Amino acid sequence: YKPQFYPGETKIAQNRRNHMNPEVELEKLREIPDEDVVKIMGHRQPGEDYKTIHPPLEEMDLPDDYVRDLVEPINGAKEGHRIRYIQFADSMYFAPAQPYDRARTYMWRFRGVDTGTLSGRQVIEMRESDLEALSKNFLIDTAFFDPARCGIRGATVHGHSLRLDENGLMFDALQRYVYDEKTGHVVYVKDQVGRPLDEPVDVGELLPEEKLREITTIYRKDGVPMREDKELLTIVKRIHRARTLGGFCPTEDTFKQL
Amino acid sequence: EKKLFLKALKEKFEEDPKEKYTKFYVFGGWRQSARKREFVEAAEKLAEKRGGIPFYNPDIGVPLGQRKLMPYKLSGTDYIVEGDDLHFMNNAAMQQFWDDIRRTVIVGMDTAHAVLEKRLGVEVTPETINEYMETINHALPGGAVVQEHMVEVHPALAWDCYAKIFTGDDELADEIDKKFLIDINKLFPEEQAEQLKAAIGKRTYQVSRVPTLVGRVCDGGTIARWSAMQIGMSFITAYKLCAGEAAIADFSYAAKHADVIQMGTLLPARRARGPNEPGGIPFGILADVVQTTRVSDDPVEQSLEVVASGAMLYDQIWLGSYMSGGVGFTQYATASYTDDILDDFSYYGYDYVEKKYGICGAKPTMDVVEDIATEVTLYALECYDEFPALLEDHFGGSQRAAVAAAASGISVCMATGNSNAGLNGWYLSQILHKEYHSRLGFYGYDLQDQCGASNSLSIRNDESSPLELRGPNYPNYAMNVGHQGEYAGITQAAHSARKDAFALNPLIKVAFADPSLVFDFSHPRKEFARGALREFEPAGERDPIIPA
Amino acid sequence: EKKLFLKALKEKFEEDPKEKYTKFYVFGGWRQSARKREFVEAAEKLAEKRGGIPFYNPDIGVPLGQRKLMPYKLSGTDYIVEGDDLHFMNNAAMQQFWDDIRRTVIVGMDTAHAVLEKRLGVEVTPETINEYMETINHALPGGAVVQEHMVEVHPALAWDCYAKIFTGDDELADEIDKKFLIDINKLFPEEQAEQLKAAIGKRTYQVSRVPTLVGRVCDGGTIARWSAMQIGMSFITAYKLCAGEAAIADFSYAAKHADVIQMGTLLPARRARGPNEPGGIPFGILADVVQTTRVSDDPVEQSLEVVASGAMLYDQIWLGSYMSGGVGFTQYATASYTDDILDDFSYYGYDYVEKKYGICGAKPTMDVVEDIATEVTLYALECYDEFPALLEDHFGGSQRAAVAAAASGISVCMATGNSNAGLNGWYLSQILHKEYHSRLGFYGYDLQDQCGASNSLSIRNDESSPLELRGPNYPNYAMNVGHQGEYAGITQAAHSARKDAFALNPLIKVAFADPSLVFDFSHPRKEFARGALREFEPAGERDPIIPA
Amino acid sequence: VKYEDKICLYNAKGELVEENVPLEAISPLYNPTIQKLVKDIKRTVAVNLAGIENALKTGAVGGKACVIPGRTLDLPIVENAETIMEYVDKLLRISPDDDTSVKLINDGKQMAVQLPSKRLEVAAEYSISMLNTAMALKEAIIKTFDVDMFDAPMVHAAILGRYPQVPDYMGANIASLLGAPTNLEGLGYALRNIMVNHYVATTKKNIMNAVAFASIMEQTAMFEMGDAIGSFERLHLLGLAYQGLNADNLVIDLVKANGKNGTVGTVVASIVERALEDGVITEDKKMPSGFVLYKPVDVAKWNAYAAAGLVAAVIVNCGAARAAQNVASTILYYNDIIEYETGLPGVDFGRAEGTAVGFSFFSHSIYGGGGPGIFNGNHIVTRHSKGFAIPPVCAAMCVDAGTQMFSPEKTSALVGAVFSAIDEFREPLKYVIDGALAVKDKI
Amino acid sequence: MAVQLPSKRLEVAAEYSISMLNTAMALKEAIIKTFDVDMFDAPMVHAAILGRYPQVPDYMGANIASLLGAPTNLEGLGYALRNIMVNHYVATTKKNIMNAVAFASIMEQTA
Ligand code: F43
Ligand SMILES: C[C@@H](OP(=O)(O)O)[C@H](NC(=O)CCCCCCS)C(=O)O
Ligand SMILES: O=S(=O)(O)CCS
Ligand SMILES: O=S(=O)(O)CCS
Ligand SMILES: [Br-]
Ligand SMILES: [K+]
Repeated sequence: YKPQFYPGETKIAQNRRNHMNPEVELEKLREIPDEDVVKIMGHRQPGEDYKTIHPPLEEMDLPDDYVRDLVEPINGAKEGHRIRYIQFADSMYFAPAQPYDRARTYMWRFRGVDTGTLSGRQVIEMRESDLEALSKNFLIDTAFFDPARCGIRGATVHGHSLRLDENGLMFDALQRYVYDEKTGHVVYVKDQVGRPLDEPVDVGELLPEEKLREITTIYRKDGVPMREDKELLTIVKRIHRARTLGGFCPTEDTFKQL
Repeated sequence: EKKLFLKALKEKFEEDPKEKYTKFYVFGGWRQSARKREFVEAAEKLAEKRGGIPFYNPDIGVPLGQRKLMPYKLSGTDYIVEGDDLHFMNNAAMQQFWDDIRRTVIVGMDTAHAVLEKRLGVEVTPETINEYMETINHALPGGAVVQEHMVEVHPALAWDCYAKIFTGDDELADEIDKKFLIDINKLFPEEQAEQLKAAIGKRTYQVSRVPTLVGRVCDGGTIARWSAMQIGMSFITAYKLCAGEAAIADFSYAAKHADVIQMGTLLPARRARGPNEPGGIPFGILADVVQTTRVSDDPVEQSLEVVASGAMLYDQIWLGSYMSGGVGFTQYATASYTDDILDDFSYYGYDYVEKKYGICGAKPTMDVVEDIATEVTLYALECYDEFPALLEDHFGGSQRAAVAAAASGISVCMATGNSNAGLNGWYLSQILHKEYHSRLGFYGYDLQDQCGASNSLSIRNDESSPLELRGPNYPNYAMNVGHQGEYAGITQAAHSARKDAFALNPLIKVAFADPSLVFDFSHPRKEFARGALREFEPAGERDPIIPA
Repeated sequence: EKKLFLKALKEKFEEDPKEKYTKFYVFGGWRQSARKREFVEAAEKLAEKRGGIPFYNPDIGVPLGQRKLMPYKLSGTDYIVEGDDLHFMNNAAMQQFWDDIRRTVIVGMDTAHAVLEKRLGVEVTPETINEYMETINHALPGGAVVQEHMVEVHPALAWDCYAKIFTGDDELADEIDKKFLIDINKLFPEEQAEQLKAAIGKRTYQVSRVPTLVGRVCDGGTIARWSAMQIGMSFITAYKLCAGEAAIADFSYAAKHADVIQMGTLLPARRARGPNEPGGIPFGILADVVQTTRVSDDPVEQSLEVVASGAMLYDQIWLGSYMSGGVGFTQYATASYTDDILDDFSYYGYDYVEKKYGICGAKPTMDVVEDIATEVTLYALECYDEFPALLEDHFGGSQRAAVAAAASGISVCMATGNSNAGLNGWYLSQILHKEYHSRLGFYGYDLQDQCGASNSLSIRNDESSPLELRGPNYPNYAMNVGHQGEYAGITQAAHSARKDAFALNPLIKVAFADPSLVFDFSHPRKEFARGALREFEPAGERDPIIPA
Repeated sequence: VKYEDKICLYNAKGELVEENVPLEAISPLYNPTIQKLVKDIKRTVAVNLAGIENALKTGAVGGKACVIPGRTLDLPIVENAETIMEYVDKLLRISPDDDTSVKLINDGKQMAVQLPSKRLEVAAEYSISMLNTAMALKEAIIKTFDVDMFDAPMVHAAILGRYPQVPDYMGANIASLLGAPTNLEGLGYALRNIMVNHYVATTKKNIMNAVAFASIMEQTAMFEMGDAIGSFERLHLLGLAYQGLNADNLVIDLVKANGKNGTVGTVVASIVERALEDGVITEDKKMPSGFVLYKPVDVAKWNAYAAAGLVAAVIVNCGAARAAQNVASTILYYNDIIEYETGLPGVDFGRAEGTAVGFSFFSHSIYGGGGPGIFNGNHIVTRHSKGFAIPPVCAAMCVDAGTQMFSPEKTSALVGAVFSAIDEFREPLKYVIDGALAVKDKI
Repeated sequence: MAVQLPSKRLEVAAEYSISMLNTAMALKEAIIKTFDVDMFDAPMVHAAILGRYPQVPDYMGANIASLLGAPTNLEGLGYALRNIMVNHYVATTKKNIMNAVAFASIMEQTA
């Protein structure tokens, strides 16, 4: 069986499908060394020991479970590393990744993930060791991120649905990241919670709207309207009707009314 | 000209609504708000009273005012107020809206009159009814009628306390003093008045308004008891019955269980509450509390007037305080009745429907529901794409999800006249909105929306119900904002499409038409504005018993 | 000199208290009362506002004032007020007594501090606790701490809203700012302070006082939620945790179920009500709300101060309004705290006991209970025989039955120190009183008294309970006046005999010792007099948002 | 029989037990061990003699932080647990041959009381077990130690807490798997008032047995609610068979195929391929993009296939991270993905997705809820899905390596200690299949 | 109409309300199928049988009744068999004294 991932006849529905397909290597746009990434997360520091909550799985006499042992745990679970977060606020103005989009990509490509979708924010809870590994290679270094349209936030996430600033950055009431007039790049002066970092970390150049339109997963009247994607509307209408008829009468005859 | 909300947006922001870019961090924080300035000047002035104890300080936590602290224009009015003025705690009109419902209880009179004429052998005559009505207007506010050495409630605290009558029997109506009567023939258009009387029958009902102060000191469960307690005494006095006889017990049971109509019913142990609380009020009952049906000929205005009242009661007072508390859910509700945004979308849907199906021109089918609901939704979200300031206004996705779905639901009801059809329409809007912007509401907003499509037309015991009889205690609906108030609006839409005088209860509709009520239930949105401008005088204040 | 009540009787009536005969029908009706005169002058003045609708008129029904409309001297005070001034509706102090309880909720802090230091890895330090305490004093009254574009509650409406701390750990106490701390060592005598700390342990508790206005607009169930809602936000802010993480859910469950202490619990469906309502408050909990234990060394004064508070809350507010309404049960309660009548009987019983058994000198046995209970009862009823004016004062037999039995019960507790022994004593008094005057209370007064003797020392599931844990929802006690308030007094008597710092809950005892409370819980009787003289300033008024 | 459906029975170790068994052999209406589970749940009460003893000794009764000074009783209750069990048994036993069971747990510190089933036959509801045990304990303690008549009220407070003032068992030292009828969300929800941790403690953290127990009670509760009547009976019977009872080895086969390198998405692709292979779903229409929109051949069976995959999805996701917090997100996006992958309705037609939406919220917000383990089918947040959401939650608490505050240990200490000893309660999958084999030919 | 559930349904049930709920559903399914009631009209059938449930936790406006009132309305635990109106005992007995006393005493003492 070859999975379909997502319905739709537009570029937006294809971008959502490419984000979900684990065989689609997302275009690398920047290189953000690991030492700098952990700092913006603001949990621990580089060249340091991973704080633990529970001892490694090998050091535990857990009761027998034939089904449990089939599921191969991730390295973070194996050595009992703590589970921390990383959140993103995505601008509705052609941000490369979108809230529900992020969630279905994470559930398709990564193992043992706790994702949470909200309008103004998207939270991912994972084993610190494996979290930092995908947070750099996949979440920041690829086309899945943009320093201006994707705000790394912990609290006061307001700005996603807000008009952009003078220089193309999203609203941030806590000034975590500023636009540099000199380099033309976005530099995070604070972490996701809002604590000032002694050494500011640069994320890179802002992408123009012209290319964000070709990679974005959001339908807009400015870009690709959802009215255009006649196929996506068909499946949504179906999911709706199948649910309606399923709640009324769960028979094969009832479902002839689809 | 063009969209209805543009006027309001141009007043809120001095920039082009279509402008994608703006200036931030230049507003000097909370100082930009004349309201936040007042709050600081108040907290500073009150430091002495609290002694050393620190109080309200905007410097604690997040610095409010980094963006533009936008004001709110009430839909259908030229009144622009600060957001803080629309918080139930800060608004005396919103407090009286609820207080006027809580203190209401309708009691049947035929049962008592039958006991009087059958087992008691006392004739009932219009002149006697008029005497009873004068006795209850002395007794209900806390006045003594039977016992010696009785202490009484101060009339200056209970000036808003009264008991009135109404009847479907037109012959008995002409024979009752106009001061005690809620006249169906004078308050309602004769098309509506005939529909109410037809549904009510020749039966006679008493509306008892317990004083505001009672529900403020006590609760909603007190109301039916206070009313029954004084109804019985007034019956003893007016008809000169024995002060404690066997027949009296028939009146107490009738006035408290058999022929009594409460606004809200009790709630289960988890969210334990007595009757006449916002959680027990069904959507149809709340639609019937709103009086715009007998004032406006506009079916959209009628529906959106119930949305306003519903959003305020259910999300600001009920879910915002009773079920949560603190800063609350003011802007979760304001979105549905400010800046004419839901107004524009609903009028679009009405026009769409009027020209394709005609108002009440399509019997409910899945093809109709799916056509309207998709059309209105796509239009709503497109307005948010066209105007960045409209998106900045409805910043929270939940506000957008509620508004876009309410317009979709009301529009489905405009064609079908079926509350469940409009309910089904709402749930398609929600799942369409999710796939459009790849987001919906807050973390746990669409619990009831994902369950929605299946339970909307279900027949199972805890899943089925016509929207009119659903409410804040319906399993899926019992937790989340941006739903309940709009469901009350979808309920009204089904009946505004039909030109129905009432949605669920004609007694409640008649009861809330009385000019003796403090809150003007015919114009809720303008009344909220009056309270926001500190121009509303509520009842329940304790001036006659406190130092000046 | 002689009986304590004689002074009060001589002031109420200008005749000899022992005089069997008097003059009637010469007082000119309701006109004899300066209070009934005010009520008429008010009702006349308010005719315009109500339009045509008739209002309060003393000429309807019974003509009050055919006998002498007697005033009431508050027990232990020289304040003589009109009866009407002691009605909860007309008294702002009585309203604040209840309001101050309703808006109270105690929350544990150790559980949260453990979650902070274990799963979150955030160290808890006195300086951080002090920061949290300042954040909660901004958040609790309706102040924003985390989100942008938040509207807020007007500080002038919530000046009475604050959150404080208290701890048994003396080391942590010296390290917390005095403004945020309820100091056990400074508010209580060191004999009591050591007993409280011993019972509480080294644990730390937060007392959150939700604004008065909240419980007035909403209900008692709102209180714990409002507190929990703002506790969580203050914890997010002060410790800079994620705004919506997995660990947050541990705080919400702890603050709403696990480590939360409410004043009252929920009630069954028939009398459906949420927590923090008068029906859910156990007698011992109410005894612990009263603060006379840390102010007076008199065990009789302490017991009779709880009787006053209990009679007022349970029979005037609870049974008088919540469960009934109208004119209410003012004089059913006043009898237990006016004219020093219950005071005289209780002091007699104390003296009887002190000299025969000694205070806390007899282990409870049927011979002790039967000896004391018969002695005090016979004495009480004899005073009613000696003084016709004392009988004219306590005209209702229920008032007499309550007073005579309360004195009997308190006196049994003075010898035994067992609440059930005093409870058993009360029920013998009742059946003795019935055989003495061949009458007792009203038609259905002794339901709980005839069931009383058997259920007082019962072990069956719906019959057993130590009086401290019984209350308005105990099956037999759930309906009738002149019982509940006095049971709260019998509960205190068992502990005042022992010199106990508290009766049931030491947290509640500590919580209500705070000088930041509007009502003075150390002198309830004098406070009721202050309200009756319109000298009490309550919270919850809406002056900052209403026209002047 | 009523239905032609045949199901192949598989155990907790993915081994075939029997093939072509009638679907109705696993029905609560026919299975004798499901009948035993319900009967025993309704009649079994956990007793904390150590708790009762400490409460009296100190005067700490009727709720938390409550202490009555001057009413303390020092009694060697735990020491004489053997005499108390003999007295309690004697007070509850109808005949020497009845099912009455009074046993000591943790060296008489705790106690397990089972009322004779006849008492419940003449009883209108389940609370009889708590009430008759409460009384039997009082009578036993008071008589044994000759407790004074004036001290006797404290014994009631030590056992039943603050009852009758509080309509619930506040501060009670006796517990039942079933919460009081006053606290029911809806009518018939009685069997749903079982905490997730209780299912996890009873099973001894075994996944298949936790899923089976939760599914059994949840689906049996659907029959009480009238949710499994007519057209819906088959929907719930197949749901119980595939989701909770590992029919056709579906649950295990999906875990085996996605255990090593599988994600929620791969589990979705696996169940779709499996469903399409067995002909439970066929292609309806091919969309412009080439996306194949599928239709169910068998509505009730597709839902059951999806429900079984949902349990597999939590075993694979929550088991990869060894944390139970992922469950709310796993239940949400398994259904969200399955719908936009095929165009078919998700588990319980969006109800299981919706339940998970609120579950994610309350297990991560300030308004209420808590850790995944405190929830139940009778909770306002997790009651919306009709027996399809609670079983996958149990599979998650089982694999969690103690990353919860309200973990099985803190909430199901007393409750778990009793039922883990009962054979059918700890291993329900093993005995419902034995119960199905015993009736398979009599239907 | 008189409906008696098979006793086995109650054996696998935790409490008595199953009888009201299973009858309510059986009536709905019967009426809707027999007369081919439209899917959009079907919610009115539920309201005609169960009243205002689930908004109201009790059977408000229900056209189906049981001698036993809902568990939500119990005064105390175990009171279920006591929730029978005096008139119900009197109507069932056909106003026979000894049989009325017996029935009431039987349920009361069994309770
Ligand atoms: C701390 C929480 C977690 C929680 O359980 N509730 C919060 C906060 C809570 C607090 C805010 C208290 C304060 O500011 O001091 C109150 C007012 C409720 C209360 N406890 O009194 C509230 N939110 Ni919130 N909350 C809101 C909303 C929102 C929107 C905001 C999105 C944006 O971009 O601005 C998001 C949810 C989402 O992304 O979908 C949201 C989440 C959050 N909301 C995140 C904070 C996220 C952040 O760091 O910015 N709220 C809304 O969606 C609009 C209405 C608004 C509510 C206030 C009102 O109605 O006036 C308020 C409703
Ligand atoms: C879930 C439940 O909370 P608990 O889990 O019982 O603490 C429930 N609260 C609510 O639904 C609060 C609703 C108001 C705040 C959320 C608005 S989205 C209640 O108190 O019954
Ligand atoms: O952030 S949350 O969705 O948890 C609450 C929004 S009010
Ligand atoms: O007369 S009654 O005993 O019925 C009521 C007294 S308040
Ligand atoms: Br484009
Ligand atoms: K109130």
